[PDB]
Amino acid sequence: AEALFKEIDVNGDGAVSYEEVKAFVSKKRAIKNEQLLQLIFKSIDADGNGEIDQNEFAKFYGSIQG
Amino acid sequence: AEALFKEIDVNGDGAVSYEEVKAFVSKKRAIKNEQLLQLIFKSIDADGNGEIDQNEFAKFYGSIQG
Amino acid sequence: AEALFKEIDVNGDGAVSYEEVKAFVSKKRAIKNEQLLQLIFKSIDADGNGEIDQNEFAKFYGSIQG
Ligand SMILES: [Ca+2]
Ligand SMILES: [Ca+2]
Ligand SMILES: [Ca+2]
Ligand SMILES: [Ca+2]
Ligand SMILES: [Ca+2]
Ligand SMILES: [Ca+2]
Repeated sequence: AEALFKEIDVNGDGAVSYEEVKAFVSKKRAIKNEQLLQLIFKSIDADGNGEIDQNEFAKFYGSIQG
Repeated sequence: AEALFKEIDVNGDGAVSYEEVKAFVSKKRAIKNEQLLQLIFKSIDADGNGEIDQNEFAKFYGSIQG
Repeated sequence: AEALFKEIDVNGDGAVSYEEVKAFVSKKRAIKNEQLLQLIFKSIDADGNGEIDQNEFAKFYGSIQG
């Protein structure tokens, strides 16, 4: 894997160190968490204005079905 | 959900933003972790004085059965 | 459990407090995470020089089989 090795190899010296594997696994996890939250947000925000009003919020709930 | 929408809507402007959903999911998780730990503590602290002595600690263990 | 109670009982007063149980569960988790990451690192670092070169990295990948 090429851009992947370069992405992990942050100081660009050809070697992936322990710190770098650790910083990588760490940010990979953070990114995955954001994407899921955003996707959940976007799905509740039915009109896409970027905020959830009490109505959008109301549909979503109901022993959650919405 | 009413007090719930108000609880998430922290700056009180009627709209639940992404930051607020994120701060909410975050503190909800923190609270759930505390409650479980405390419940586990309270259960080991057999006399409720608020500290676990070596005896209370001893029963609890035993390839944990106590 | 003896060294274990002493390990958790950080200020050495004979009683394991809530803070101490919480600090303990916390560092236990951190240690377990490190050990797994290191073991995964060590396994990719096929020659043990302490860094993963593109070759060691390449074997490891392949719809990961290596
Ligand atoms: Ca590097
Ligand atoms: Ca909206
Ligand atoms: Ca708001
Ligand atoms: Ca006690
Ligand atoms: Ca103590
Ligand atoms: Ca190596």
